[PDB]
Amino acid sequence: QVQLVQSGAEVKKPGASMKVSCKASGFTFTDYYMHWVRQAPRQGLEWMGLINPSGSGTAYAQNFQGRVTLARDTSTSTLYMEMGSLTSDDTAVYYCARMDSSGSYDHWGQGTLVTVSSASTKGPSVFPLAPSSKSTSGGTAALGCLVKDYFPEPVTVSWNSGALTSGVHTFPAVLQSSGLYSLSSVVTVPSSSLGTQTYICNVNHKPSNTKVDKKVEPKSC
Amino acid sequence: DFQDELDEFFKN
Amino acid sequence: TTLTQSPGTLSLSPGDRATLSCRASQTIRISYLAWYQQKPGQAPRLLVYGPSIRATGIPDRFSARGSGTDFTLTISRLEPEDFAVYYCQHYGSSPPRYTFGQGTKLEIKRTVAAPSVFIFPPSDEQLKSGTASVVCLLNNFYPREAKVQWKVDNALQSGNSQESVTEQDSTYSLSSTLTLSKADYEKHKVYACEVTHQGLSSPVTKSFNRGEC
Ligand SMILES: [Cl-]
Ligand SMILES: [Mg+2]
Ligand SMILES: [Mg+2]
Ligand SMILES: [Mg+2]
Ligand SMILES: [Mg+2]
Ligand SMILES: [Mg+2]
Ligand SMILES: [Mg+2]
Ligand SMILES: [Mg+2]
Ligand SMILES: [Mg+2]
Ligand SMILES: [Mg+2]
Repeated sequence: QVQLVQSGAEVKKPGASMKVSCKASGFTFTDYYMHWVRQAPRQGLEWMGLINPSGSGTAYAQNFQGRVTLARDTSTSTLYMEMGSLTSDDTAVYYCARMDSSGSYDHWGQGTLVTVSSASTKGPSVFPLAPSSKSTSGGTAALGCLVKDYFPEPVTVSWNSGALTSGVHTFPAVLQSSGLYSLSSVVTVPSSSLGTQTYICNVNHKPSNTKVDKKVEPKSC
Repeated sequence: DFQDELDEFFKN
Repeated sequence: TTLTQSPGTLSLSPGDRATLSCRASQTIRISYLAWYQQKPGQAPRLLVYGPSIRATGIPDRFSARGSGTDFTLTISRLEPEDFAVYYCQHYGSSPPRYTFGQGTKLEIKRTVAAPSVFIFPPSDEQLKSGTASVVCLLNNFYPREAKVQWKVDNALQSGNSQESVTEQDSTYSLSSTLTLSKADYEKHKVYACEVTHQGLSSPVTKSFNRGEC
């Protein structure tokens, strides 16, 4: 029942500054060193800095000295990190972590996605991945939706309003040249299901306030 | 232990 | 001090004994080394730190050991939930510094599975917008390594494709999207992805003809 509740996802233009927060509950906040760690897409953990329990003392990773500020608010039990001169390389999930007395991080926040891009918020276009003989291999067929040209992450994709989970696989988004994300959400189905079962991918993109649904029907090829 | 080490660093 | 983990990917079966290695650039003390587990889409979780001190509630199958520059995390009997990425972490107090290894993926070992190679021609809704994405889909293959070569009128096509690989049945799927302007799309006829994988004795090519097959 340690809670480290981080501020919500942020989108930033390059050269901007960001301030991320982590609200502690369930423990005596002022007894713990707090740390910030970031993780860029499909990369590893990287330490950024720590702040002592009083808020008087900080230490930053050498790669972030000058561009990162750590603060904590004893009154609100809230850890803050501010980071400046953002570049797209700072696109990452930022984690607060509570340090155990041993020096290891025993409890982590849920993380804060910070996306740094010159791209502007944009809803996805959702294109059917139309199943056919070309997406059919002996009893198994694949269909899907191409959820394309959105920004920022994330999108949420369901099939048939959640009723369809079997065979569903939404791929990790790829960042395109355009600075926009695209993903493919695929359903492996019985070939017998083509043309008898209805397949609708439901796409919610909260950052752009967009919802898309795409019925996916077979092509004849 | 390590918390006390950081305490000692920051006191200095 | 930097930490380097090995192997980058460890492939084992549930119930196996896993040993993950963390190599420090210089001698460090085990008491200042911690091990974390991270599943996709989750925050890391501390497993073990120091001389095999397990974090609160970490089962006894997790242990750690080592000295000098050589440290190991051992999972004596892999559970399905143990297949994840593992990070070592080193810390020092003067000055305060933390560093992580680059992570070791613990993957489910399984038999080589050739991908089913599916191809999706551009939708008319996309073509209406002035763009054509052709999607090559490699389904349920193993191991992860795969090569997709796009071909346009049997020329090697590059520069405008990206792929996404899923996480680990225990197989992988990979989508490769070739994205063209409609104009470029209409300048050629045959669109194909040629796929290379350990389970394929020869490259598999899936193709269509624009407007047809
Ligand atoms: Cl050391
Ligand atoms: Mg903020
Ligand atoms: Mg204290
Ligand atoms: Mg705890
Ligand atoms: Mg597009
Ligand atoms: Mg996503
Ligand atoms: Mg909705
Ligand atoms: Mg809907
Ligand atoms: Mg002293
Ligand atoms: Mg997946």
